Amino acid sequence: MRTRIFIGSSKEGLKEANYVKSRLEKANFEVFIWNDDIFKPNKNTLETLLNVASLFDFGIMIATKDDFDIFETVRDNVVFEFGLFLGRLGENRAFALQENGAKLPSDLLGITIPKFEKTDDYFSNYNLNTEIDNIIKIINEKISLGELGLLPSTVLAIGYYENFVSTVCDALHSLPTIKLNGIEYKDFVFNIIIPNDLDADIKRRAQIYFKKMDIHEVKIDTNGRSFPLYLQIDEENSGDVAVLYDMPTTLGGIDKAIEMYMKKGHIGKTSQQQLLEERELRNFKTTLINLINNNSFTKTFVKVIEE
Amino acid sequence: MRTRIFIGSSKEGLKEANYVKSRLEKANFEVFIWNDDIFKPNKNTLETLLNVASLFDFGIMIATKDDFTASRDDIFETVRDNVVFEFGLFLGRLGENRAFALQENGAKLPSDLLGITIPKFEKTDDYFSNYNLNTEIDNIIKIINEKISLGELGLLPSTVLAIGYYENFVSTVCDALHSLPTIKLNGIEYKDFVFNIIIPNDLDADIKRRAQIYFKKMDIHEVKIDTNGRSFPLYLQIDEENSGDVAVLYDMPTTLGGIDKAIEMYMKKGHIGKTSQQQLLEERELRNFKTTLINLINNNSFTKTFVKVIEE
Amino acid sequence: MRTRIFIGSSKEGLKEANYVKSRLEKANFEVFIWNDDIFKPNKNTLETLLNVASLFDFGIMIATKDDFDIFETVRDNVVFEFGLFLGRLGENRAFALQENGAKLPSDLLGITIPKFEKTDDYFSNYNLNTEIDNIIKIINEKISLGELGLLPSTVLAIGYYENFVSTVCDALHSLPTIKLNGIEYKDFVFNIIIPNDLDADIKRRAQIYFKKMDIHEVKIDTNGRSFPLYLQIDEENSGDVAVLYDMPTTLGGIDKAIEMYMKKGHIGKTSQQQLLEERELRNFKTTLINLINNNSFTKTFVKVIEE
Amino acid sequence: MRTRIFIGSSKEGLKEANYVKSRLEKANFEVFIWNDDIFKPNKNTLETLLNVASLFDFGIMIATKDDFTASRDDIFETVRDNVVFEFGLFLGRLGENRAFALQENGAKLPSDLLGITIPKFEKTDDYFSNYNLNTEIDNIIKIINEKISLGELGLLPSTVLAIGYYENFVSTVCDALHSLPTIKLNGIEYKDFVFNIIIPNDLDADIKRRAQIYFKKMDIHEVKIDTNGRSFPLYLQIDEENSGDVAVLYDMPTTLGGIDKAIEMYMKKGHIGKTSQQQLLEERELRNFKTTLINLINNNSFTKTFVKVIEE
Amino acid sequence: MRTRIFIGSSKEGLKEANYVKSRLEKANFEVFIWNDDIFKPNKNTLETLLNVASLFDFGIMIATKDDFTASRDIFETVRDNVVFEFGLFLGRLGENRAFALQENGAKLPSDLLGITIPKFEKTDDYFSNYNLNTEIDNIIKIINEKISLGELGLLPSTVLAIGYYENFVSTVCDALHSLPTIKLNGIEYKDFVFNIIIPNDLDADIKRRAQIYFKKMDIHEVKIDTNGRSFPLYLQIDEENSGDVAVLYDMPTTLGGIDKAIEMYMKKGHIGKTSQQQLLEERELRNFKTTLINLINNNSFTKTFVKVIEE
Ligand SMILES: Nc1nc2c(ncn2[C@@H]2O[C@@H]3COP(=O)(O)O[C@H]4[C@@H](O)[C@H](n5cnc6c(=O)[nH]c(N)nc65)O[C@@H]4COP(=O)(O)O[C@H]3[C@H]2O)c(=O)[nH]1
Ligand SMILES: Nc1nc2c(ncn2[C@@H]2O[C@@H]3COP(=O)(O)O[C@H]4[C@@H](O)[C@H](n5cnc6c(=O)[nH]c(N)nc65)O[C@@H]4COP(=O)(O)O[C@H]3[C@H]2O)c(=O)[nH]1
Ligand SMILES: [Ca+2]
Ligand SMILES: [Ca+2]
Ligand SMILES: [Ca+2]
Repeated sequence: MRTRIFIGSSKEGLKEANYVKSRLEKANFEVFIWNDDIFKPNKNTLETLLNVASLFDFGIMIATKDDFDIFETVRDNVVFEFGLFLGRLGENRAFALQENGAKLPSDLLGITIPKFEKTDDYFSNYNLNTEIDNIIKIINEKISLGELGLLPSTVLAIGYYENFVSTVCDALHSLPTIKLNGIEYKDFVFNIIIPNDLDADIKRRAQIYFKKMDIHEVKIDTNGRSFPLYLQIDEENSGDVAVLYDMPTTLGGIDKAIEMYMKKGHIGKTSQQQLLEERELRNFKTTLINLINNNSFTKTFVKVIEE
Repeated sequence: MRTRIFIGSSKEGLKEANYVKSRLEKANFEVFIWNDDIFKPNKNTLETLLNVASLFDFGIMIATKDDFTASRDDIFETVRDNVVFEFGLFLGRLGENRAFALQENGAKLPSDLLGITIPKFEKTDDYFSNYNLNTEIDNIIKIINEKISLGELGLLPSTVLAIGYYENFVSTVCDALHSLPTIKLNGIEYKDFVFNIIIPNDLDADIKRRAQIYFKKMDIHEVKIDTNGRSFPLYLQIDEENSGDVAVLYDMPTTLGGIDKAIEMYMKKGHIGKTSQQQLLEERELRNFKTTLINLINNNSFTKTFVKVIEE
Repeated sequence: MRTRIFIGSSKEGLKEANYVKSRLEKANFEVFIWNDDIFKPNKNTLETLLNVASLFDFGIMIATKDDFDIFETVRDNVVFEFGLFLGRLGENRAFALQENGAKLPSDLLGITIPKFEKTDDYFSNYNLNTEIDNIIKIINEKISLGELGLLPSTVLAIGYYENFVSTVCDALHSLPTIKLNGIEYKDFVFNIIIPNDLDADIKRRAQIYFKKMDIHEVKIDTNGRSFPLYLQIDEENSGDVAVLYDMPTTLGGIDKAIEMYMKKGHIGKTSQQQLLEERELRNFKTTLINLINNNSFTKTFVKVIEE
Repeated sequence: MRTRIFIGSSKEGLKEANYVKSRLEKANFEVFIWNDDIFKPNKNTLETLLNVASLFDFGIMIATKDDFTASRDDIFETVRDNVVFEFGLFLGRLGENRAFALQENGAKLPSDLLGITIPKFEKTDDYFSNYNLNTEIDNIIKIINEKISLGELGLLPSTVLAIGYYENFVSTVCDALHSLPTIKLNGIEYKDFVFNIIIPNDLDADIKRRAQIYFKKMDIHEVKIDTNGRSFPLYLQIDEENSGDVAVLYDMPTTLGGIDKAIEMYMKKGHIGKTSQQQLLEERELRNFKTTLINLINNNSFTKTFVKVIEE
Repeated sequence: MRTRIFIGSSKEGLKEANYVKSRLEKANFEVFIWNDDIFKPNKNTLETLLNVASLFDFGIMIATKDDFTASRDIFETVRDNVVFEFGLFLGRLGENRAFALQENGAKLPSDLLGITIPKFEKTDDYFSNYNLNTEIDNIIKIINEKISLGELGLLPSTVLAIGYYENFVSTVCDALHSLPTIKLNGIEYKDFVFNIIIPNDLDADIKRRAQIYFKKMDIHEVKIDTNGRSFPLYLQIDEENSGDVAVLYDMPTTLGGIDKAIEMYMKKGHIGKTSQQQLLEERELRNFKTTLINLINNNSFTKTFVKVIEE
């Protein structure tokens, strides 16, 4: 799916925030402003950058000279929200764009804060346009290399990859001929089923998906592990290439953790919980795809398939 | 081990931070201050928050009425802006569940900032008689001990790894062994079982290879357990010479390999050696995994007295 | 149905109670005052605040200076009735609105009691209107999230859901083709019939409802239980989608629970027993709907239909 | 087990509360006072009522002529309104059926507060000879024992769960088996049957999974029974090994899974561990479920000597 | 040994270079200036920066406001010579091993390809300038933090050390740690130590040198079976000086490959060794030893069990 970007700004900076959102939207991006219709339960602008700021891939903060409530000074509120945004989104996923006359620094912890002139027609300013273009270019290169972070879904994907997918690929590639359930195959494909959402238990969902698709079970012996690899094979749609299937079970762990940490004494899901679940699924899928594409033995033999 | 607490302050808050650190050490804690010898690579007092402030269990912010003025700090044009930005960065790095704040009277900070109470105390030379600061530190200690005793959880990679490992392997193994009228593993009958989970000392070696050589050195033999909670049998390791009356089972978690390689991929630049931040992150991940696993084990009647977490 | 809200007040707070009731009615709420025409058998304001106050979704208390009979002091009466209110409605279903200057603590066990100026034309006080708006917003938010309590109907709904409805949906979704009684279906819908009232035995009522509507019986084999799931299918109005029916049986248990609990030395039903019956039915329906809507395998496949 | 009684009082009524508690243990009761070491998370004596006072079978208050004055309490501006509000909260948590009250001479509380008798007793240093207080405690004990002996029930979730489970499964099973001239289950003839209901010790494990592993551990075989009281046959479990002359049937109620899940969703915040209030609530739910099931079994001729409730 | 640092400057700016060399020398560093007695065969400074500049761990370049005019030696303008030697220095030493120090008024940038070029004021007594002193201190701190983490580059000795480590030393340590008891040549040991013999120089064939070292020290061969390789690990054991802790020995053979490569690259029709060849050999040996030690110290199974010992 498209990359999610959060834009934080004060009440006076909605014009700049909307212009930046539109410009990013024309660049095939998903953009949410701090007062988006998603963040209605949030009371003020401070707690939306505390609760649902890290739930986005990147973030942009806009500073306004005029903005210089909770605190006793607008300057204090601006610097506090800047610090909170930078801490929540780190130094690799955070970007800043202060207007001309704003007296914030320009090299805060490795994050540049370019200055743009305050005008009325924003389809005229070369400086603001080129700064937004630089931000877009930086975001586009990070997504293509595969910048990683200690997110739980990223670690889950890395562990799942190295301990199951690479082992399966090595075991299948180390066979002079592929003999699965007594049937010979001249090639194989490894399909990883990623659930559309974390609204159901992963184990039962995987079991019922296998039952509905009528997928049998295979056992693969590997020298890279002390116990065999257990998989699922089609046996009906697989004529010449072995069609193997698997739904990751670590997703059960992330679902249980999200349920424990989010769910208070209520049954319904808050907006923050839903955003966190979608973010975890997106990072898991993206990290798994990036890990797959960077190995010669798993590149064209493993495909990530939606449920 | 002990609970690690990070204390952030300004250049003039060293007295307050040192007193708080000493009083916390009196309460069986492991306190680190922003100016400690661990954080030497951090050039200023702001990168020590962006880097290692989130690597501690809890954090305390001390604010004094000396940085709430208009002066120069070589980073922000005003020291007040610098201290407010530092407070915001601290809160963002540690969140609303692991951040505590102490301010002296006269500071312009709020008192109900995003669910974080910031009590005021009267500054004095002798802090052993300061009732206000002493009682606020007492409340901080009480809250920290309460959140450690329940099991307050947070989406850290190690916490999620421990939860997944527990739910998918440990509970399933305990249910499989408890659903047997007699425990017959490798053709030997046992009247009881104990499931030892071996946590590595560190993450400086590959977890799979380290577990394999640990099993070889201790001479532990593999077993297979059939379960109704999974589509394929659970594979474990049994001792078979020291397990005469009670079946002794061993397992080194493999998700620790995933977290180890993730940390290697993230923190390690083009250098062989490990930075202090990487070591702190690995220690925090390992400790959090062990603590979360212990908390999950102790909150289930089927695993409370049958699974023991043992250091390598 | 509309949310039921109870207003507790003394004899001199009647104008405030009527104003709040009118505002909540304009805010799409059902409001009953302590001296409503339904609370006629109740003698004083204390026994009606003990017996039928917990039978409403939420509650509002109003304090007045003039009240500062059963006790020897009116102030003692007011604080005692406030305590009884809090004990009946807990900390999540209780709200309070004291008039200006009232000396009640403002953080009584986590419940705020805002102060409003005592005027004559109640369509003028900004403070009272914004406090009522805040109360309405809080109530509306705690209904969209599914806030849950320890009511027997809620527990019955949770158990019924997780033990029957989720199992049935998982069993039906785990089928490569839907084959019920030898008829192939391309989809299915599960209809749960909730009785209009608890004035009849649930088992016999379900049987007669089925035999009027002419619904057959089916058996479904599931891996989530030790014995097969038994349902009811239409087979006449179901052409391509399997239309299933079921009346919950625990409703009989709760029905006879109220039957034995309400000291039935007579034949007719008192007002408290009746209002409790609709409260339990409403809570059961709401909890079941919230549980259904939060599972991907039951969301669009289960429908709660009135009898 | 024993009957739990909660005693609520002020900070100066500790002597009377201790005396009454001691007499109730002399009368075979399990009494907890608001200042006990179990109610530590409750910071004051007001949160002790709103949280755990409704988790006890019965409750008793002692009121003294020390807090019916005008003083400071840091919560209410006067101690008189504080004690009256505390009385009201206690009554609201416990109602008119499970609450008892005691006042000494000089207390301004009424004596017929909504059907709750509040007798007056004389304060003295040597309380073992106070005829009024001793006879009021005796009357309270008599009333409590009368309530326990009779099937006194309230709208608790566990009580409704037990009523539904009984009247929908146990009575139907007993009627189906008693309507058979001979008991033939799985092709084996028996001259009599016994139905054992397995109540788990605690709610720390999934009830369905725990029942399944218990059945596997005891090698228990499933049976199907046809009945005219329900549209589809009843499914039960039989031993087939120890049932030589009388058929033994085992069944762990599944609605206990419902109450366990409801308690987990309600009481558990973002923490792995269990609070004291949650543990007390789970114990109370299990006790009321077992008590209601036993009372319903004993209040029917077709189930009194044929169904037995046994712990796990 | 002490870290090697090269300072390049012009003839008219040798006083700043000498002061920087002395200041680094007081900081436990080995410093050579382009006009040192080692680089006599080199004709000019340009040839020195092309041949031996990369043979040092780090490099420092000094620019002054006296060779920036439109004067007249290899190029036409002394401006061109300065910018050319700066480019050659930065290319030879890369961006992780190059440092610059221009004087006040110099025209060079301050963020040239990631290499900061601080400006200092030119005086007569350099034990007075706070700016130059703090710039040299910053350079020293950067070099110190680089040497302690283990910054690595694609040098042949670094790659040789990495391959040798991960293919022999780690495998040997895992094989020995995966033994319930250590049984080498029929003798039981309760502990082991792995000694890696690094030759003092590359002036002799590594294979024959290792063989004669083993013969002189009377070290016997052992065979170790491992699950991390398809064929066993062959080592050497003392068997006389090892009573309770087994003492194992090995001289790396990849040093033979690096010695052969250096001999093939540098010898061009003579028997004696050029100073550049000697510097390259010392650099390769030092980087091999340092990389091996760094790799050893960052593994729990090899930290206290493997020691790097001089011949
Ligand atoms: N179909 C299939 N999928 C596989 C297999 N092995 C791994 N996976 C997938 O890879 C994920 C990560 O496995 P891990 O690193 O070994 O980390 C595992 C491991 O440490 C431990 N564990 C799980 N199963 C076993 C086992 O059978 N034996 C042992 N000794 N440990 C196990 O629990 C961790 C989390 O397990 P999961 O939730 O299951 O998540 C697993 C699972 O989704 C396999 O043989 N077949
Ligand atoms: N049409 C239909 N509805 C179903 C079926 N299974 C469950 N339900 C519905 O789900 C409700 C909750 O079931 P529970 O949690 O298992 O809790 C149940 C269970 O523990 C026990 N029970 C009931 N029937 C059986 C049975 O056939 N076998 C066994 N072993 N236990 C049963 O009595 C508890 C309360 O039973 P209920 O009042 O009936 O309420 C039941 C019933 O209305 C089914 O196969 N068909
Ligand atoms: Ca979920
Ligand atoms: Ca590592
Ligand atoms: Ca040579």
